[PDB]
Amino acid sequence: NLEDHFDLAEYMMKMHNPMSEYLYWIAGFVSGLHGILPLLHSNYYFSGMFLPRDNDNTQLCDDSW
Amino acid sequence: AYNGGYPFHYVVQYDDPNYDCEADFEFEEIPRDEFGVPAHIPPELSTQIRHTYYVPPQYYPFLKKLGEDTPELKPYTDKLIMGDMTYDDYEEMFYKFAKPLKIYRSRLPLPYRTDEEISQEKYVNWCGRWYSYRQRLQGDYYSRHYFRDWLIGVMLGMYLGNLCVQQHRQYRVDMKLFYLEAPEHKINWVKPRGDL
Amino acid sequence: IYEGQTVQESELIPQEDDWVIEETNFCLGRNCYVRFREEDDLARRALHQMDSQLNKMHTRLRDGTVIPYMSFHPDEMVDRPAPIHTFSEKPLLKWTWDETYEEAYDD
Amino acid sequence: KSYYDDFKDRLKPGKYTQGRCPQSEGDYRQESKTIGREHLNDDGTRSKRYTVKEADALGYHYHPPIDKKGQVYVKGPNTVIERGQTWIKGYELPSMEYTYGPKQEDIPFYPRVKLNVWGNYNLVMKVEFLFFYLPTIIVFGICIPVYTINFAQEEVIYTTMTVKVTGRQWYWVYEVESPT
Amino acid sequence: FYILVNNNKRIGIYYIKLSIIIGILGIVLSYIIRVELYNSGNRIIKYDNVNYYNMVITLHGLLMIFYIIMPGLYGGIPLYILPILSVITDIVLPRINNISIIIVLISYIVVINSIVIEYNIGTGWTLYPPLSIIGTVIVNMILYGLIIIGISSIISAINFMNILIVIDGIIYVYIWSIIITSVLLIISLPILNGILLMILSDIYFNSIYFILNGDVVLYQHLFWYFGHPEVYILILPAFGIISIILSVLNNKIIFGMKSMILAIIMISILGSIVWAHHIYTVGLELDTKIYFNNLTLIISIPTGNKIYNWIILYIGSYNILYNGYQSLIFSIMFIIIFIIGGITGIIISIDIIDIGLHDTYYIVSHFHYILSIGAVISLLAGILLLKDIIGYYNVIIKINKYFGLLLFININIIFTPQFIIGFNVMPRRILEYSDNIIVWNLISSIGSISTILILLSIF
Amino acid sequence: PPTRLSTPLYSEGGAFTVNWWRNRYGLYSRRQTDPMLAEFLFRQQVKEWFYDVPSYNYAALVGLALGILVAVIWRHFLFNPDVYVRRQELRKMWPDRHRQFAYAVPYLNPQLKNLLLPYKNSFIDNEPDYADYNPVGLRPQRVMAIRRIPGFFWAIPQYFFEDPLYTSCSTKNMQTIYKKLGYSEL
Amino acid sequence: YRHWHRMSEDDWALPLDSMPEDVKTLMATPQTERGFVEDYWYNRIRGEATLLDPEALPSKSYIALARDMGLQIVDEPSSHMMGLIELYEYLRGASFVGPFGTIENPVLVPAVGQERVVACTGGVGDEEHFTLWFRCREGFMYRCGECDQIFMLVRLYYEDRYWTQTLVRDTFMSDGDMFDLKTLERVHKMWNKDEMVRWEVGYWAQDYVLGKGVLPGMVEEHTRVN
Ligand SMILES: CCCCCCCCCCCCCCCCCC(=O)OC[C@H](COP(=O)([O-])OCC(O)COP(=O)([O-])OC[C@@H](COC(=O)CCCCCCCCCCCCCCCCC)OC(=O)CCCCCCCCCCCCCCCCC)OC(=O)CCCCCCCCCCCCCCCCC
Ligand SMILES: CCCCCCCCCCCCCCCCCC(=O)OC[C@H](COP(=O)([O-])OCC(O)COP(=O)([O-])OC[C@@H](COC(=O)CCCCCCCCCCCCCCCCC)OC(=O)CCCCCCCCCCCCCCCCC)OC(=O)CCCCCCCCCCCCCCCCC
Ligand SMILES: CCCCCCCCCCCCCCCCCC(=O)OC[C@H](COP(=O)([O-])OCC(O)COP(=O)([O-])OC[C@@H](COC(=O)CCCCCCCCCCCCCCCCC)OC(=O)CCCCCCCCCCCCCCCCC)OC(=O)CCCCCCCCCCCCCCCCC
Ligand code: HEA
Ligand code: HEA
Ligand SMILES: CCCCCCCC/C=C/CCCCCCCC(=O)OC[C@H](COP(=O)(O)OCCN)OC(=O)CCCCCCC/C=C/CCCCCCCC
Ligand SMILES: CCCCCCCC/C=C\CCCCCCCC(=O)OC[C@H](COP(=O)(O)OCCN)OC(=O)CCCCCCC/C=C/CCCCCCCC
Ligand SMILES: CCCCCCCC/C=C\CCCCCCCC(=O)OC[C@H](COP(=O)(O)OCCN)OC(=O)CCCCCCC/C=C/CCCCCCCC
Ligand SMILES: CCCCCCCC/C=C\CCCCCCCC(=O)O[C@H](COC(=O)CCCCCCC/C=C/CCCCCCCC)COP(=O)(O)OCCN
Ligand SMILES: [O-][O-]
Ligand SMILES: [Cu+2]
Ligand SMILES: [K+]
Ligand SMILES: [Zn+2]
Repeated sequence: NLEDHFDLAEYMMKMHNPMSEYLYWIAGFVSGLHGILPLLHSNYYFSGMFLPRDNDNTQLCDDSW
Repeated sequence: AYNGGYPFHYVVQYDDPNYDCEADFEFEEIPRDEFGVPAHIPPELSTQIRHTYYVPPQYYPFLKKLGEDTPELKPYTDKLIMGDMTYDDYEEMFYKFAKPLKIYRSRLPLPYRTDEEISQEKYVNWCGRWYSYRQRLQGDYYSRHYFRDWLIGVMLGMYLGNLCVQQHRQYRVDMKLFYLEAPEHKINWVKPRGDL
Repeated sequence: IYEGQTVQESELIPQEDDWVIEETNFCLGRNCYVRFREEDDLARRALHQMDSQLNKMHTRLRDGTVIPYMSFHPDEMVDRPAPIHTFSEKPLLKWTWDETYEEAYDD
Repeated sequence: KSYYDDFKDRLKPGKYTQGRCPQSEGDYRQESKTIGREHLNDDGTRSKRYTVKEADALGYHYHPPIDKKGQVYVKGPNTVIERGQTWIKGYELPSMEYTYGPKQEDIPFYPRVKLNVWGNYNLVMKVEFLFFYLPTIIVFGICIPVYTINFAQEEVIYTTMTVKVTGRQWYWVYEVESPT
Repeated sequence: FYILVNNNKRIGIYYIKLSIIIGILGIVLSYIIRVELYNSGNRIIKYDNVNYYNMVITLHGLLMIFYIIMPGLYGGIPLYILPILSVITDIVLPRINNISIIIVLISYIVVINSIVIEYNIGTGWTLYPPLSIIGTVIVNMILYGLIIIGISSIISAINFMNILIVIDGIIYVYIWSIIITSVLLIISLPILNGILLMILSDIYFNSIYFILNGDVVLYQHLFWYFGHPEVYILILPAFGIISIILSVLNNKIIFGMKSMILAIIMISILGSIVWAHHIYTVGLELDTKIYFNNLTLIISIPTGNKIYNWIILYIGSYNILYNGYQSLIFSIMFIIIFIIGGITGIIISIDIIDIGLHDTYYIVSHFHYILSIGAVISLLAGILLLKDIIGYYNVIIKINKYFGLLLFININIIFTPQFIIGFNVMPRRILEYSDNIIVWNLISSIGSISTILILLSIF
Repeated sequence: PPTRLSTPLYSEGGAFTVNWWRNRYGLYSRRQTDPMLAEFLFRQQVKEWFYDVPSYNYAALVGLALGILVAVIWRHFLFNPDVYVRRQELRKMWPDRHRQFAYAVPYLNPQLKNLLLPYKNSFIDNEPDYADYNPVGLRPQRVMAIRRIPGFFWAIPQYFFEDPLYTSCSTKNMQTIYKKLGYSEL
Repeated sequence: YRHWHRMSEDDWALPLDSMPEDVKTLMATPQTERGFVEDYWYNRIRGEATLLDPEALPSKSYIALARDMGLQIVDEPSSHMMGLIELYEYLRGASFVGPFGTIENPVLVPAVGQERVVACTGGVGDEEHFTLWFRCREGFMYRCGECDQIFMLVRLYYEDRYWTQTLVRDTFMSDGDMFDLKTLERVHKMWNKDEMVRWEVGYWAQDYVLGKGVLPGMVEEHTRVN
């Protein structure tokens, strides 16, 4: 059939449902979260803070904020 | 000369009409070959024995007719009539009269070209030759030009490289004077800190 | 190394004094993204795509012969985008030699 | 000139985002009921039944195409007989304006030219030779310095003092000979 | 269907799609590093959570090599065009091709799941024992991923080697690059599997290979015996792509085709016997060091021939053709970038120079110029060349001079300072550093944040 | 390279020749299905690979690299004291391995080390002969070279007698300076 | 051809169990209406009936003899079609090497469809250039842009069908006088008598003509257990 000639015919003929693209981008977004979420979780687990304040592990001036 | 001499397909004969090599599990029947040689006569002996094809004599007039209409075929037909045709003789006859198929270019439809276009064939060939002539000459011209230009990069690289040679040259001179003359070099100066 | 086809002097002699190299344009034309019609369904858009293939185009010379789209590699010979089944008939790589046999000729 | 204005009419701006109305207004997920379109959805995409649930490669809707005589329909060429010869007229693709849109006029001229090839075999062979051995000479120039510096590292020296260093997680331990 | 498809061209797309998805996690991990290295003192990682940083660098290295670049260059483009470059219709082993991509995905899911569930610790992408064998279960999970990835790599290598049987045309330079890469995998992978099993034995079976009286340096030999062929397995497919792009986009026959083919073959032979330049600082014998140093320099000879052959492909091309296409720019950029990376490789091949530059950011910059710029740009260039054949759209990358210029400027900002930092000196795999290295680290960090912003412009 | 199959190809006798290559080239080939086609494909490969001038350069390189590779492997087994293949010495404690110790000193003094060590002064600027003297005698006493290493060492003069500061930076002069202060013995 | 596998047992002969049971209609079916199995047995029954009648062979012309055995007399049209079929089959797994193509003698590129991918490698020796691939479509005389070699596409097409061995036979072979079942019976009695069956195809064929299971031993021959 003519519809079956091209692989991924709907996408190549520009008729595909946009949800397919959204899932691909969402999948990539979820992959990225695997680096950020465990960072926050691990920081809180060992320190009790999600993120440090810059240079908070060093001596700071009295007025430092 | 293939498969160690074992043919892929060959005929086997059995003396008992109701014999089945898959159903029966008896141990007395001896299978025969296509020529009828019993299996317990080894091939190195049976292949030496001369086997010839015997057709019923009623076929002789027909075999005679084939030889006369095609004289090149007569010697093989005579062997068959006289019972002197072996399998090899039959094979020689078979392949001797096999001919290849013929393709006729005059029967091929041609792509459409007008009469005026057909008269310009020499011109287009003439243009093609000049393109090749121009192509071949330009290759020599370009090869000389660009490979020569590469020398500029070599000279440019040598000059810029020589700048760092001079810097290194001056650096070694400076280092030789550090321990001898430089006031930056100090002795009896650093004292141990001690454990905190 | 390859340096073009060899040419003999006699092959360069023209049959007329006004012959000059033909000025035929080998720019296939102006193109862009293939623009489909909203009315065409999936099947008819496939036909539209198959009719926009640059590798099916050629330039017709003055003698009726055509110089086609050509590429160094066969990657440019399949329909764009590549279909599921590309080379149904095996592409033929034509070699040339000087050998000949009598059966091909007739006197 | 502006070539976009030539085919502006063909390009009518769209109404819905991504080309579909909300599924409530029109259910594009259902298979089309139009005769001859049972393999397509309403929006024109192939239906899951045709491609997945009842795919022919899995044994559904078995229908051998080849006929008894081992033949399949083949469309013949456009044949013409003229000047005592049977000719075939090739199919020319439609104008690129129809498929792409721009009007095929004022095309820049690009002449026929044969392949750009490097000539002068004798000169070219020397260049290839240099490409190989100029890097080789550089390598040879480095080799001798490399041997010398390696030998300097492993030279046997008349040391008079030993310091033992042990690496531990995560600190360094030093052992030295105490003077008598 | 979507998962059951055996079409090689579809599977090639899946390899490219999966590499991009995994690329995001790799980019995230890379972004975490440069943010932390912006200045001395903790910025986004607690001092009490330094273990996480070690995991970030370990995964960044592993994911980018085995899950991103290798599938992209050895699985994605080859599965799409290799059967087309050959006159054959489809890949020889269709079912094996399907399982290979599925295997890659499952191993990725195992790795990322281990981040979420296991305690986060790191030992580097090289997994040197004894540190690797005294760690927690996350190290066990990472080993399973590598072994599983090894299965996909070897079966894919078997698939490409079978093309020699069925190829109905000429073996083009690109086909040679894939074939020789397959040969390297076949000879190097089994050695890797053997040593990885020994790591598991110590971790999980109470083996004592990596305790006193057992030479830990034994691991380094077997690992790097696969390690260096791996870097050559990554780059060789990139060389094949560059050869096609330069010839096609310039309408020039590839010059010295046989010299190119022999150069690829020579590199593989040399690349299999020079692994110990990764082990200069361990204290090898004098004669051993001289041998590896001498043979390592020889690898430049065949690699140099390819560079020059590429240059003459671009020289003399017609001026009328537009030269601003992204694929052409990337191909040309590769020559400029690769030379930088290779030259720095020759500098660190001299073992006495390497004594100062081992385990420093000079080595980081060395392999980033080759991989993060060169290999990525080659993969980008190949995908761009095949845009019409592949048929993807909804991006502005084909003619985008801003993207090429900004990418080139900013990636150079990231990694040029790292050469300078190497002499300063800053060790690798380090979170904190002395205050006097901040300026150069700050400049590279500004480069990293800038590059990520540029990627958003393609859409 | 002939272009007609009628003209034979010259072949020598031995294990790597045209005849030897023809016999084995088509063993695994599905394309060489008849004499005419087989010869055409054979000559096509021979013309493309063996008549390519630049290809011979790579043949030289593989030979050199393999020759070095085999020699270094063989040398380690034959001469390296630390490499054991026989088991007599491994069945004894370290102090009793007299036969193995015989390899130590000769393996410590290869010819090339003696030749190239004196050229350390092409790299070190101050006290290039700091380690030349060793009274123990396991190695020869080193004497600094009189010329720079050939090649890329344009930074230093061609011969060290052209350098006005070379003698002042020698270990002997520095030892004189520091001894005069009582700073150190060396 | 080299790319074909081993000959099967069927490539030599078919089992008698494949003989159509309605022999009377089989011998009356026109050739264009006979399937592969029906055509095989029509030729074997009719061919062996004439060959097993020695007394009539010498008086039978080659045209009649060829017709009885089902062999097609060769003519320029049929020879042309068959020749191009074999060339197409050979090129499936063989190299494509031949003389340089010119306008007078274009390179012939057989194809079933309207298009086939071809590569030009130029002439011999120095004239050989890098492969230049192009799509050879019907109805155009293609000219290589580098060496000026001329290519042309030849289509194996005929009346909505592509050339095949069976198609050639049907188009050109003409059915002769209808086969007479009396000849089958006459030859059957010649070689099959008193439990000796030296003409077994005729023995089965005659049994089917008489119905099925009429001749001695045929009921036992047709009874099977599975
Ligand atoms: C490196 C980056 C930069 C790169 C730059 C360079 C790039 C150069 C270009 C490269 C191009 C390469 C070649 C491309 C070829 C494309 C071919 C193609 O399109 O094929 C057609 C193919 C399919 O089209 P089709 O043929 O129409 O398919 C029809 C379907 O088969 C059938 O239709 P259907 O509707 O029936 O579909 C079924 C559908 C059914 O759909 C639905 O039912 C959808 C329902 C809606 C769901 C939406 C998601 C909801 C999420 C909720 C999250 C909540 C979070 C709450 C948080 C709370 C916190 C407090 O789905 C399913 O049933 C299964 C879905 C499974 C997959 C999706 C998984 C998502 C992630 C899951 C994560 C799970 C995490 C768990 C972790 C737990 C750990 C313990 O297209 C796609 O799949 C989309 C591809 C899109 C990209 C195309 C290329 C464009 C160019 C590149 C753009 C840039 C991309 C950058 C990367 C992404 C960044 C983020
Ligand atoms: C002696 C003892 C005996 C004991 C007996 C005990 C027996 C025990 C049994 C054990 C075995 C159980 C399993 C049996 C499997 C059977 C297979 C079979 O025959 O299937 C036929 C069956 C045919 O289906 P059907 O019934 O005809 O209906 C199919 C549909 O009608 C339409 O057909 P379709 O095929 O087109 O539809 C399928 C597809 C259609 O939907 C789509 O494709 C959606 C459109 C695409 C959107 C873009 C996706 C992204 C781009 C991916 C590019 C690379 C793709 C590579 C190829 C696909 C790989 C899956 O949707 C899906 O199935 C999901 C697709 C998922 C794609 C994943 C791509 C990468 C995701 C990256 C995630 C990043 C975030 C990280 C965090 C999360 C990590 C998990 O196969 C399928 O189609 C379904 C397969 C479902 C099973 C998949 C299992 C996956 C497991 C993964 C590991 C999870 C472990 C860790 C969990 C962690 C969670 C966080
Ligand atoms: C004292 C001891 C003395 C011992 C004496 C021992 C004597 C032994 C005699 C051996 C004679 C061999 C005869 C057969 C020749 C080859 C013919 C052939 O293959 O027919 C095609 C045949 C297909 O038949 P076809 O239809 O005729 O093919 C048409 C073409 O495809 C269509 O292509 P085309 O027409 O366009 O082009 C034709 C040709 C185009 O190619 C050629 O003509 C290549 C010609 C040169 C080949 C090399 C010859 C040796 C050169 C001297 C080396 C000396 C080193 C000395 C070191 C000493 C150190 C101490 O194509 C091929 O050859 C395709 C196959 C190439 C496979 C290459 C695999 C990688 C190996 C490395 C490459 C060679 C580098 C040599 C050194 C380079 C630096 C100087 O191929 C196959 O059947 C494919 C099977 C694939 C199996 C793969 C899996 C095997 C297991 C792998 C294990 C790991 C291997 C590790 C390798 C490491 C490499 C670095
Ligand atoms: C694709 C990836 C890739 C590629 C191609 C290379 C190629 C090379 N690499 Fe690299 N390398 C890595 C990836 C790569 N490397 C990685 C990832 C590491 C670190 C691993 C880790 O520790 O985690 C590493 C580490 C590494 C080290 C240090 C190992 C250590 O101690 O930690 C060295 C040392 O010599 C080295 C050398 C080389 C050389 C000599 C080449 C050669 O192939 C380069 C040759 C190219 C040229 C020289 C330029 C082109 C030629 C010319 C312009 C003309 C000729 C030039 C001369 C004669 C100088 N590499
Ligand atoms: C392919 C491999 C790869 C790639 C792309 C990168 C990319 C980058 N890497 Fe690197 N890196 C490694 C492999 C890679 N890296 C390895 C192996 C190590 C050693 C690990 C160890 O220490 O053990 C390392 C180490 C490493 C360190 C040292 C960690 C430490 O020692 O503390 C740092 C620090 O900044 C760093 C930074 C970066 C940055 C900023 C980028 C990038 O941001 C540069 C610019 C790139 C982009 C902006 C993204 C472009 C898009 C893609 C790359 C995906 C494209 C996908 C397709 C085309 C399908 N990397
Ligand atoms: C305290 C200070 C906090 C400051 C926070 C500042 C945040 C700054 C963020 C800057 C980065 C922004 C990134 C934007 C990414 C855009 C991605 C994108 O375009 O996706 C495209 C993609 C595909 O779309 P099209 O290609 O158009 O498809 C149609 C057919 N072509 O779109 C989608 O898939 C849409 C959905 C994608 C997921 C986006 C949302 C993900 C979830 C985010 C959660 C954020 C939580 C924040 C909590 C904060 C609490 C304080
Ligand atoms: C301590 C454990 C260490 C890890 C152990 C992992 C398992 C062992 C290594 C992987 C096993 C598989 C190796 C590859 C086998 C050969 C593949 C190949 O090319 O064969 C082709 C041929 C199929 O060809 P088609 O695609 O059908 O072609 C059709 C057209 N003619 O392959 C097969 O038949 C393969 C059949 C089995 C599947 C093998 C591939 C998938 C991977 C299997 C992994 C098994 C894991 C077992 C782990 C156990 C650990 C104790
Ligand atoms: C690995 C250990 C395996 C033990 C096997 C025992 C069976 C022995 C027979 C088979 C193995 C071959 C070795 C036989 C050796 C016989 C003579 C002997 O005993 O030699 C011992 C001697 C050293 O022993 P020691 O005296 O203790 O050490 C002194 C200081 N190094 O051993 C050797 O030198 C020989 C060992 C190596 C033999 C193999 C060849 C070496 C060169 C390999 C080159 C590889 C590169 C490629 C070559 C290409 C060639 C075409
Ligand atoms: C039926 C088929 C059988 C095939 C079997 C194949 C076996 C080999 C497979 C590959 C593994 C090689 C063995 C591993 C060798 C490691 C040696 C090593 O690490 O030793 C170095 C020293 O080694 C060297 O000097 C380096 C030599 C390089 C050895 C390379 C061998 C393998 C090469 C394979 C390359 C691919 C094949 C090429 C074939 C020919 C190409 C033309 C360590 O030295 P030190 O730590 O200082 O200790 C010295 C004394 N204390
Ligand atoms: O590894 O270079
Ligand atoms: Cu390396
Ligand atoms: K920090
Ligand atoms: Zn040509």
